[PDB]
Amino acid sequence: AKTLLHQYWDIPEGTECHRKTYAATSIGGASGLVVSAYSVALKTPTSFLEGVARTGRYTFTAAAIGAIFGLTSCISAQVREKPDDPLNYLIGGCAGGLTLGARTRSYGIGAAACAYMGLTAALVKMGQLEGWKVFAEPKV
Amino acid sequence: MLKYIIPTMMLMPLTWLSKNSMIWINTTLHSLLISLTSLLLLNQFGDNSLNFSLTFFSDSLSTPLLILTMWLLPLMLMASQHHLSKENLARKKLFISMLILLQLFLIMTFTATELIFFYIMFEATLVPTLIIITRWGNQTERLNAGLYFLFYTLAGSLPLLVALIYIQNTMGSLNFLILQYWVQPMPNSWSNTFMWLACMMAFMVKMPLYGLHLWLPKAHVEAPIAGSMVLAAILLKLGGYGMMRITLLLNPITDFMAYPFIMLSLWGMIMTSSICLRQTDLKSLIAYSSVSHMALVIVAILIQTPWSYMGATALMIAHGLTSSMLFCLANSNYERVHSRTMILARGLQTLLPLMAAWWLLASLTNLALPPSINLIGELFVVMSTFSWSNITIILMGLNMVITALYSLYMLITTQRGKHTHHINNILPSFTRENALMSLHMLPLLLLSLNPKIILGPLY
Amino acid sequence: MTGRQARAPLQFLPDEARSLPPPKLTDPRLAYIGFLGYCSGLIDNAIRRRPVLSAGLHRQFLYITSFVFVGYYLLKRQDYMYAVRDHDMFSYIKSHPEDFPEKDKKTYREVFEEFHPVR
Amino acid sequence: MNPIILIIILMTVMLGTIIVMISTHWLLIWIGFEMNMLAIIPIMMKKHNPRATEASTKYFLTQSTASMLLMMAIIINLMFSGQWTVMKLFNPMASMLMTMALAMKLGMAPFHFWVPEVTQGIPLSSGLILLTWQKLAPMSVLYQILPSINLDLILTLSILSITIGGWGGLNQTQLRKIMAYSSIAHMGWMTAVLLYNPTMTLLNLIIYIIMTSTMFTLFMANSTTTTLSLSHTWNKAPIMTILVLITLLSMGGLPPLSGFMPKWMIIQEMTKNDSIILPTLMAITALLNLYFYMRLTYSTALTMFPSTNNMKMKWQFPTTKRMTLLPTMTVLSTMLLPLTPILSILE
Amino acid sequence: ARQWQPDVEWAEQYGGAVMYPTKETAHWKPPPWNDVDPPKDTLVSNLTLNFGPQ
Amino acid sequence: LLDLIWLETILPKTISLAQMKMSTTITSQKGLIKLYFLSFLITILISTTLLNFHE
Amino acid sequence: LQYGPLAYILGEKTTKKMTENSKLITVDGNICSGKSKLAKEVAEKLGLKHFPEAGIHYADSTTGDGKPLPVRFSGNCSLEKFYDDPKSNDGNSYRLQAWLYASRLLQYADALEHLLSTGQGVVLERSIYSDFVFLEAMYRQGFIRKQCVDHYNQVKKVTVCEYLPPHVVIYVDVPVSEVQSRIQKKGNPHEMKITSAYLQDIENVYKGTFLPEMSEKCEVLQYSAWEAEDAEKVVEDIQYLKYDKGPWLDQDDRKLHNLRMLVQDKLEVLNYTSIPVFLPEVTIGAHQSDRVFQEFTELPGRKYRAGYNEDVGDKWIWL
Amino acid sequence: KFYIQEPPHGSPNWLKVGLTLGTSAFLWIYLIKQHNEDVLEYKRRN
Amino acid sequence: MSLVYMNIMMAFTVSLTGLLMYRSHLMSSLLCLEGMMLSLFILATLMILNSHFTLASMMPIILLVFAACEAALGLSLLVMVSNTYGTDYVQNLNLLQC
Amino acid sequence: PTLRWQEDPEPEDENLYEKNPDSHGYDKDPAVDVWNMRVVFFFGFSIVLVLGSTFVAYLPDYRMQEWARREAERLVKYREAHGLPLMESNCFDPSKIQLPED
Repeated sequence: AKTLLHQYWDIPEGTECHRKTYAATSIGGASGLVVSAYSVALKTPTSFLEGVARTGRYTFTAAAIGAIFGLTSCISAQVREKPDDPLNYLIGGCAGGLTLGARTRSYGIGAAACAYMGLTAALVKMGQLEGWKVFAEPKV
Repeated sequence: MLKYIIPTMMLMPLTWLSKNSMIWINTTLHSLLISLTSLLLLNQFGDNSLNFSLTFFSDSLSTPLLILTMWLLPLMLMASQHHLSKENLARKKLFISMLILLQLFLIMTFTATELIFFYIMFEATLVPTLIIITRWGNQTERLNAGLYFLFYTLAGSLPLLVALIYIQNTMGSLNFLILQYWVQPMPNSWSNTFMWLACMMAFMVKMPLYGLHLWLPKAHVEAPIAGSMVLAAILLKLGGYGMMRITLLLNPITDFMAYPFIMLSLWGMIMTSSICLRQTDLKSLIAYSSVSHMALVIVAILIQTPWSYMGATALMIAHGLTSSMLFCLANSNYERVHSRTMILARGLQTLLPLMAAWWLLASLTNLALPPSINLIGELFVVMSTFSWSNITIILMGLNMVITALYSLYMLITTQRGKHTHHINNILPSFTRENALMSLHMLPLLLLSLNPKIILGPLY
Repeated sequence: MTGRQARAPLQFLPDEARSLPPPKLTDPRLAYIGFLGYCSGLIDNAIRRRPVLSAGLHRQFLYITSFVFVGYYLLKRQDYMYAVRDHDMFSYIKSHPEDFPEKDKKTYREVFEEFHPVR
Repeated sequence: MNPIILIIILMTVMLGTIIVMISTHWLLIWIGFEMNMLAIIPIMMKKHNPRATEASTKYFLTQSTASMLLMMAIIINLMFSGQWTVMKLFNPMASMLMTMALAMKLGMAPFHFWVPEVTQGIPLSSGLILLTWQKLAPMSVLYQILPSINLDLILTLSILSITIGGWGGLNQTQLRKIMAYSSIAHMGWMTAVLLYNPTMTLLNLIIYIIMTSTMFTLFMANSTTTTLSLSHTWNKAPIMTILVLITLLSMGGLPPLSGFMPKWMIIQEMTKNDSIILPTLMAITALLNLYFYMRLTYSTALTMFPSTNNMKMKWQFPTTKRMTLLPTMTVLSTMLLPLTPILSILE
Repeated sequence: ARQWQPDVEWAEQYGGAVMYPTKETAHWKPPPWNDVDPPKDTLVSNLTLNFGPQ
Repeated sequence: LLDLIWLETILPKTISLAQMKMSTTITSQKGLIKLYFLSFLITILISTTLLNFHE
Repeated sequence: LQYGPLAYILGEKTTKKMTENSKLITVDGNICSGKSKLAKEVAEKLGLKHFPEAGIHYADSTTGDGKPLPVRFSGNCSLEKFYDDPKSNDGNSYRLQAWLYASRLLQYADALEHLLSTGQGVVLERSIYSDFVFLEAMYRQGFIRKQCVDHYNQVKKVTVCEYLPPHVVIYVDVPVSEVQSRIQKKGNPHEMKITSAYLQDIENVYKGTFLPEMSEKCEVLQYSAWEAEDAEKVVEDIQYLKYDKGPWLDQDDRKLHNLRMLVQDKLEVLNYTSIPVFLPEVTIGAHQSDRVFQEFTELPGRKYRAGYNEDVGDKWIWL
Repeated sequence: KFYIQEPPHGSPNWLKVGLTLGTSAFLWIYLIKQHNEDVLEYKRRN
Repeated sequence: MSLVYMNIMMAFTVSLTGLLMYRSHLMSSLLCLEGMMLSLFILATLMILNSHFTLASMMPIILLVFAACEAALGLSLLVMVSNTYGTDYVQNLNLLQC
Repeated sequence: PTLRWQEDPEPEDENLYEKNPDSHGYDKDPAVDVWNMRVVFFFGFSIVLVLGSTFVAYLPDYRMQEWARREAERLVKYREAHGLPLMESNCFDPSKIQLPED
């Protein structure tokens, strides 16, 4: 939601750490709720306990992506000491992609997820930094 | 210019309202008279470009390439028989008229003031070429070739439209002069980086550069001779033409942001000249030759010297002629023996005796023959890049060594040493083939005499 | 861009469009429309198995007339539309000039540019 | 059926759309949508197979719950500021349910599952009338309630509709599910522009309707359901091939061809805002949906499949339907690139 | 005739209810060509009333 | 190794397999109705109370 | 055409061309035994317009010129090659089978139109139901692989389930040796070379499968061998029955209107002939079809719509 | 001549062709009259 | 707002959930659509009566006659399904797959 | 037991020779063959190539060349006659500048 993404972008990046990781786990909980809701809505799990297992798997993967991504975000920003580069989040997106691939227990999914999640996280910080408007103007 | 467009319109119903066994002479004669009236264009002088009918203007970036298109049309119109003479009347007339409409969108592309008009006629150049290669490819992966072709060229060239529209409504109009005379230098924030990377990435797709190049060789080797020649020469040199136009903006950042494409281009040049050292399938070597030359062109456009631009446009014109001719020789050998591989058709010095003269002449123009236009282009590119940096000359000379090596391999392996003496279907060479050899290698030698016509507008 | 005081409905050409000149005879856009009508009749011959370039000449004449007529009235509507757009724009220009500044035409003796040589 | 009965029922479908276009009172809008549903059911089940029974059942349930949710939106509007003027609503909740009522009405990606199901199980005439008119009339409703829309609604439903209608379509070999996936793709293009300059959306509506009428007339050239039947349309007729080529690439939208006018002007008066990432993402997915057009083209008009005897028996006979309006819509749907200054014909 | 054309196996690759197989694709079937399934298979039962000795 | 196998894996195969897998997850819907209406219901509720549209 | 909705709106009905003159009778016997003797008798003594036997070149003689087109176009059946060698795996049985099926279906639809307009009712001979019986018995001899039998079953499923079964079927039984004597005393050599157990399978299936599976749709009249000429018996038996079964009770106007518009535009009938299933005895590659198609356009009548055709006339192509 | 029992059309009707030619010539004369009225209305207003 | 309006809207949304999620029969689904009709009826009626907005009193009666003929169309469709099968389950709709 | 096809092994590989031994490259009609060799070997070389060679042989001073020769000669004679330095730097006069200051 607007509230938790605003909590995530409230903190300077910057070193006010592990609030970033908790907000990213909230991102993971929301994403897992979305995917799990549609997945149990469009499967007929047969039976409900296996549906609980599927929902738990998706939420655990999304929360793990959020947690690992927030940790590497904060750590890379503390080490490189430059709170304006997108390259630290490039490294963060690749790390999140590799851990997604490892929890799905593969190699190629992990490498392609590294590449695409890194480039998209770079685009996220790059647009938040230079200034690209969220979802509308809506003016002309 | 509109007097050069409107008879190409009226040349289209020629093939329709001419009866059978009479269309051929009509199309040949009339497109050659259009080629005379085309060469009548050359009025360009001094201070300005010649600008009229407000959409239209001619530089000397556009005059020689436009004459190249309006001269390479009837050559191709003659070139593409013996493989569809036995096809039907309807598909024959449709093939010829599709080529003519391809020419019309090409000339519309080359005389484009407004860059949105340029982009529309750019993908208008795209759309018939797919129909040509996919309907008359005469192999079995031509389908996949056309599919890869269109998705690469579109998806690379698609966000270029968005960037040009952004230019259109953040500055004003897109006259090329009012793109010039008004261009403010744009600083190095990240949005300027993306806009430059968008435009340059679209044309990097089109040239190709090294990382996006398997687009081309399947589309070359699985095409008819008409689509192969128009594809290679006119389309790749059109991509270079468009880059020469659009580079006038975003000057004070492309120094900072145009390093890594030089490294990709040079290392791809060496790897491309090495991959065409060891392949079979004679048709593919000329495609990889084209990729080598276009990588050198991309180096020439990323540096910004007038020496570099003169060498760039000369390299474009010369390799268009050379690679188109050598495609035609490859087609002649394949119509002699229905193989498409290389090592089966050895020999051919003895039989088809003066075919050897044209293999020699085409391969030496590929060699950088010592007064040739190819040598002039490569030489000024090497001079300008040495002024760019004093260390790049190793890759240039190693390119020269390997380029000479695969050219000579193509010469002395396909056409040297021993007829394989189990063949007995190769005829003597027809007059049409020698006519096409002559129609390729007269303008290259005439331009070797007086070349100051075709060098760039930075003269 | 909605009304613009439509009172006075869609009104395919209003009363005010009679102050601008109509498109001329043999204007090129209506000539394009006529050629497209000709091509429409030719492909109409092509759908059925009647021979093309003959046996449909009255249908050629009908399709060319229909398209040229309709495109003529559409061009009249287009000229009305662009005239009223410029009239609205310049009326609001002349409304409050003090909020649209006319900037100073500085000569290049004083406009400085950061140079950054291209090597 | 009687032809009297069908002329009456088509007159009532027309009457429902004219009442929706014409009124200034919310009850008249709701009655218009309902009457449109009531009459459009027996255009389906012109035959009596269980396919049409199930398809009309699914369409009825989704359409009727959409209409009752629209009436809920009107009743919330008058629980608040109470007048029957079709204008700006006075609740973000009312606008929310109203946009979701239309998103169930004409097919958007959360609400779109019924569209390929209902378009496969019917004949082509019912599919023609449902796609064209049922996607014409509620755009008028959106054009009347544009000043009070949360843009996140139209943005989300539009982007998600483009990408779902893109990704569905790589697998379907049935013609009708291809055409419905193309429909959801153009619903995304026709809806995402709406809060910026709606003249673009209404011109896109006219473009899409002309294109889809051409496409269904060409698939009524003979009753074809798969692509293999279209390869046999190659073997029995040569000009249907080249028209499937030109109209399929115009559904794809390439710049020399008239299916590019929807993309082009919309990107223009979309990026005279500073939404740029959204247009370039939309145009990438617009590159995606062209693939199934392209594989249909490659299946029939460009390669040539093996075919069957008794087409020898079919060579003698004419393809002697009447095509309803084929040539006018063909060369008005394809050659209409150099008349993009007929954008401003609209208002 | 020296130019390649697609074959029986290509035009059967463009077949089945789906193009791409899944791990569930064995259940979908291509539709009939009248778009009419075999109708009921449990067709009719006219009523057999026993008016008994009441 | 460099041109054919890796360049064809990284640009055509990656994109093509991603789109094909998204197709096989989207269009593989068993033809039931309760499933589609539960999708409608959770869409309504997740649009109201979680990712708000009424503000 | 002067049809569509407007013909049914202005011209009232088609019920008025009914009944007890206009009807569908269909005479079915075994091969070369119950032939057009009995059919011409019931036509000439029942007042009922005749259509001939459905051979191969009916598609040749049905439109344009009645001169038959050669077997490169209208084949490639080679019927005498079928009667000589119904075992060669080059493909000569099933191709002929499906071609005869389309021929039967074509002339059936044309006779249905000529029933639904003007009268006077028609006599068919060797209709479509005998053709699926022929495939059944031809598979009993073991000439065609089972897959292709299933293909014909699918064509039979789709095509026949749009029509009406005829009013009466005159079954004619002629025993084994009598048919065999007639075929060995006719004179056609490639008909002399026929076998006998195939005729036996025709008899066995043609008894045990046709006659139970009518069930008073297509009211049957079973006749003995020499019960021919003998004309007053079949005339009095056609006249003095009453029609109470089958779907020909009530239509009333709507079904007949739909069949009138379904029989016209004959490609509507033929849309379900090619399925395709790809049948390695049936399909033809595009090269042979394309050169045969260009040579078919080179025929002097067929090229672009014989209603408008030049080089025969008709001096009205509007200047 | 040479055709058997089915010319479905091609025997030219004369209602529709005269109707097309008449309505098309009428439509031309109406648009030319319209264009002359527009020119004279324009030079009258200005 | 009021007190009664909250309870009528709560009844509406519970009726909407009963319309959307539904287990075995379709008759109960169409019947829940009828209940939603009742809820919209009662809501609009109490609004118009409390406003004393006497002029457009057409709304409730015309709303209900129209959503009544909607339900008539629905019952025709459901009885068509139950004719061409044995029951009116959500099963037997499993054909015509996506 | 399996054929999948009905077409012929196609085609006969007809070389155009052995039937018209004076022919040029394309199809066997011997009049238009002479017409084709005629039209290319006159209207491709004798009126196109040689005329284009004369037309680009001389033309105006292409991109203003000999003008620039004569203008440079006059200006260098002027500059070395009237004592002034040849090619003075500062092509715009620094009297017409207003540089930013500190």
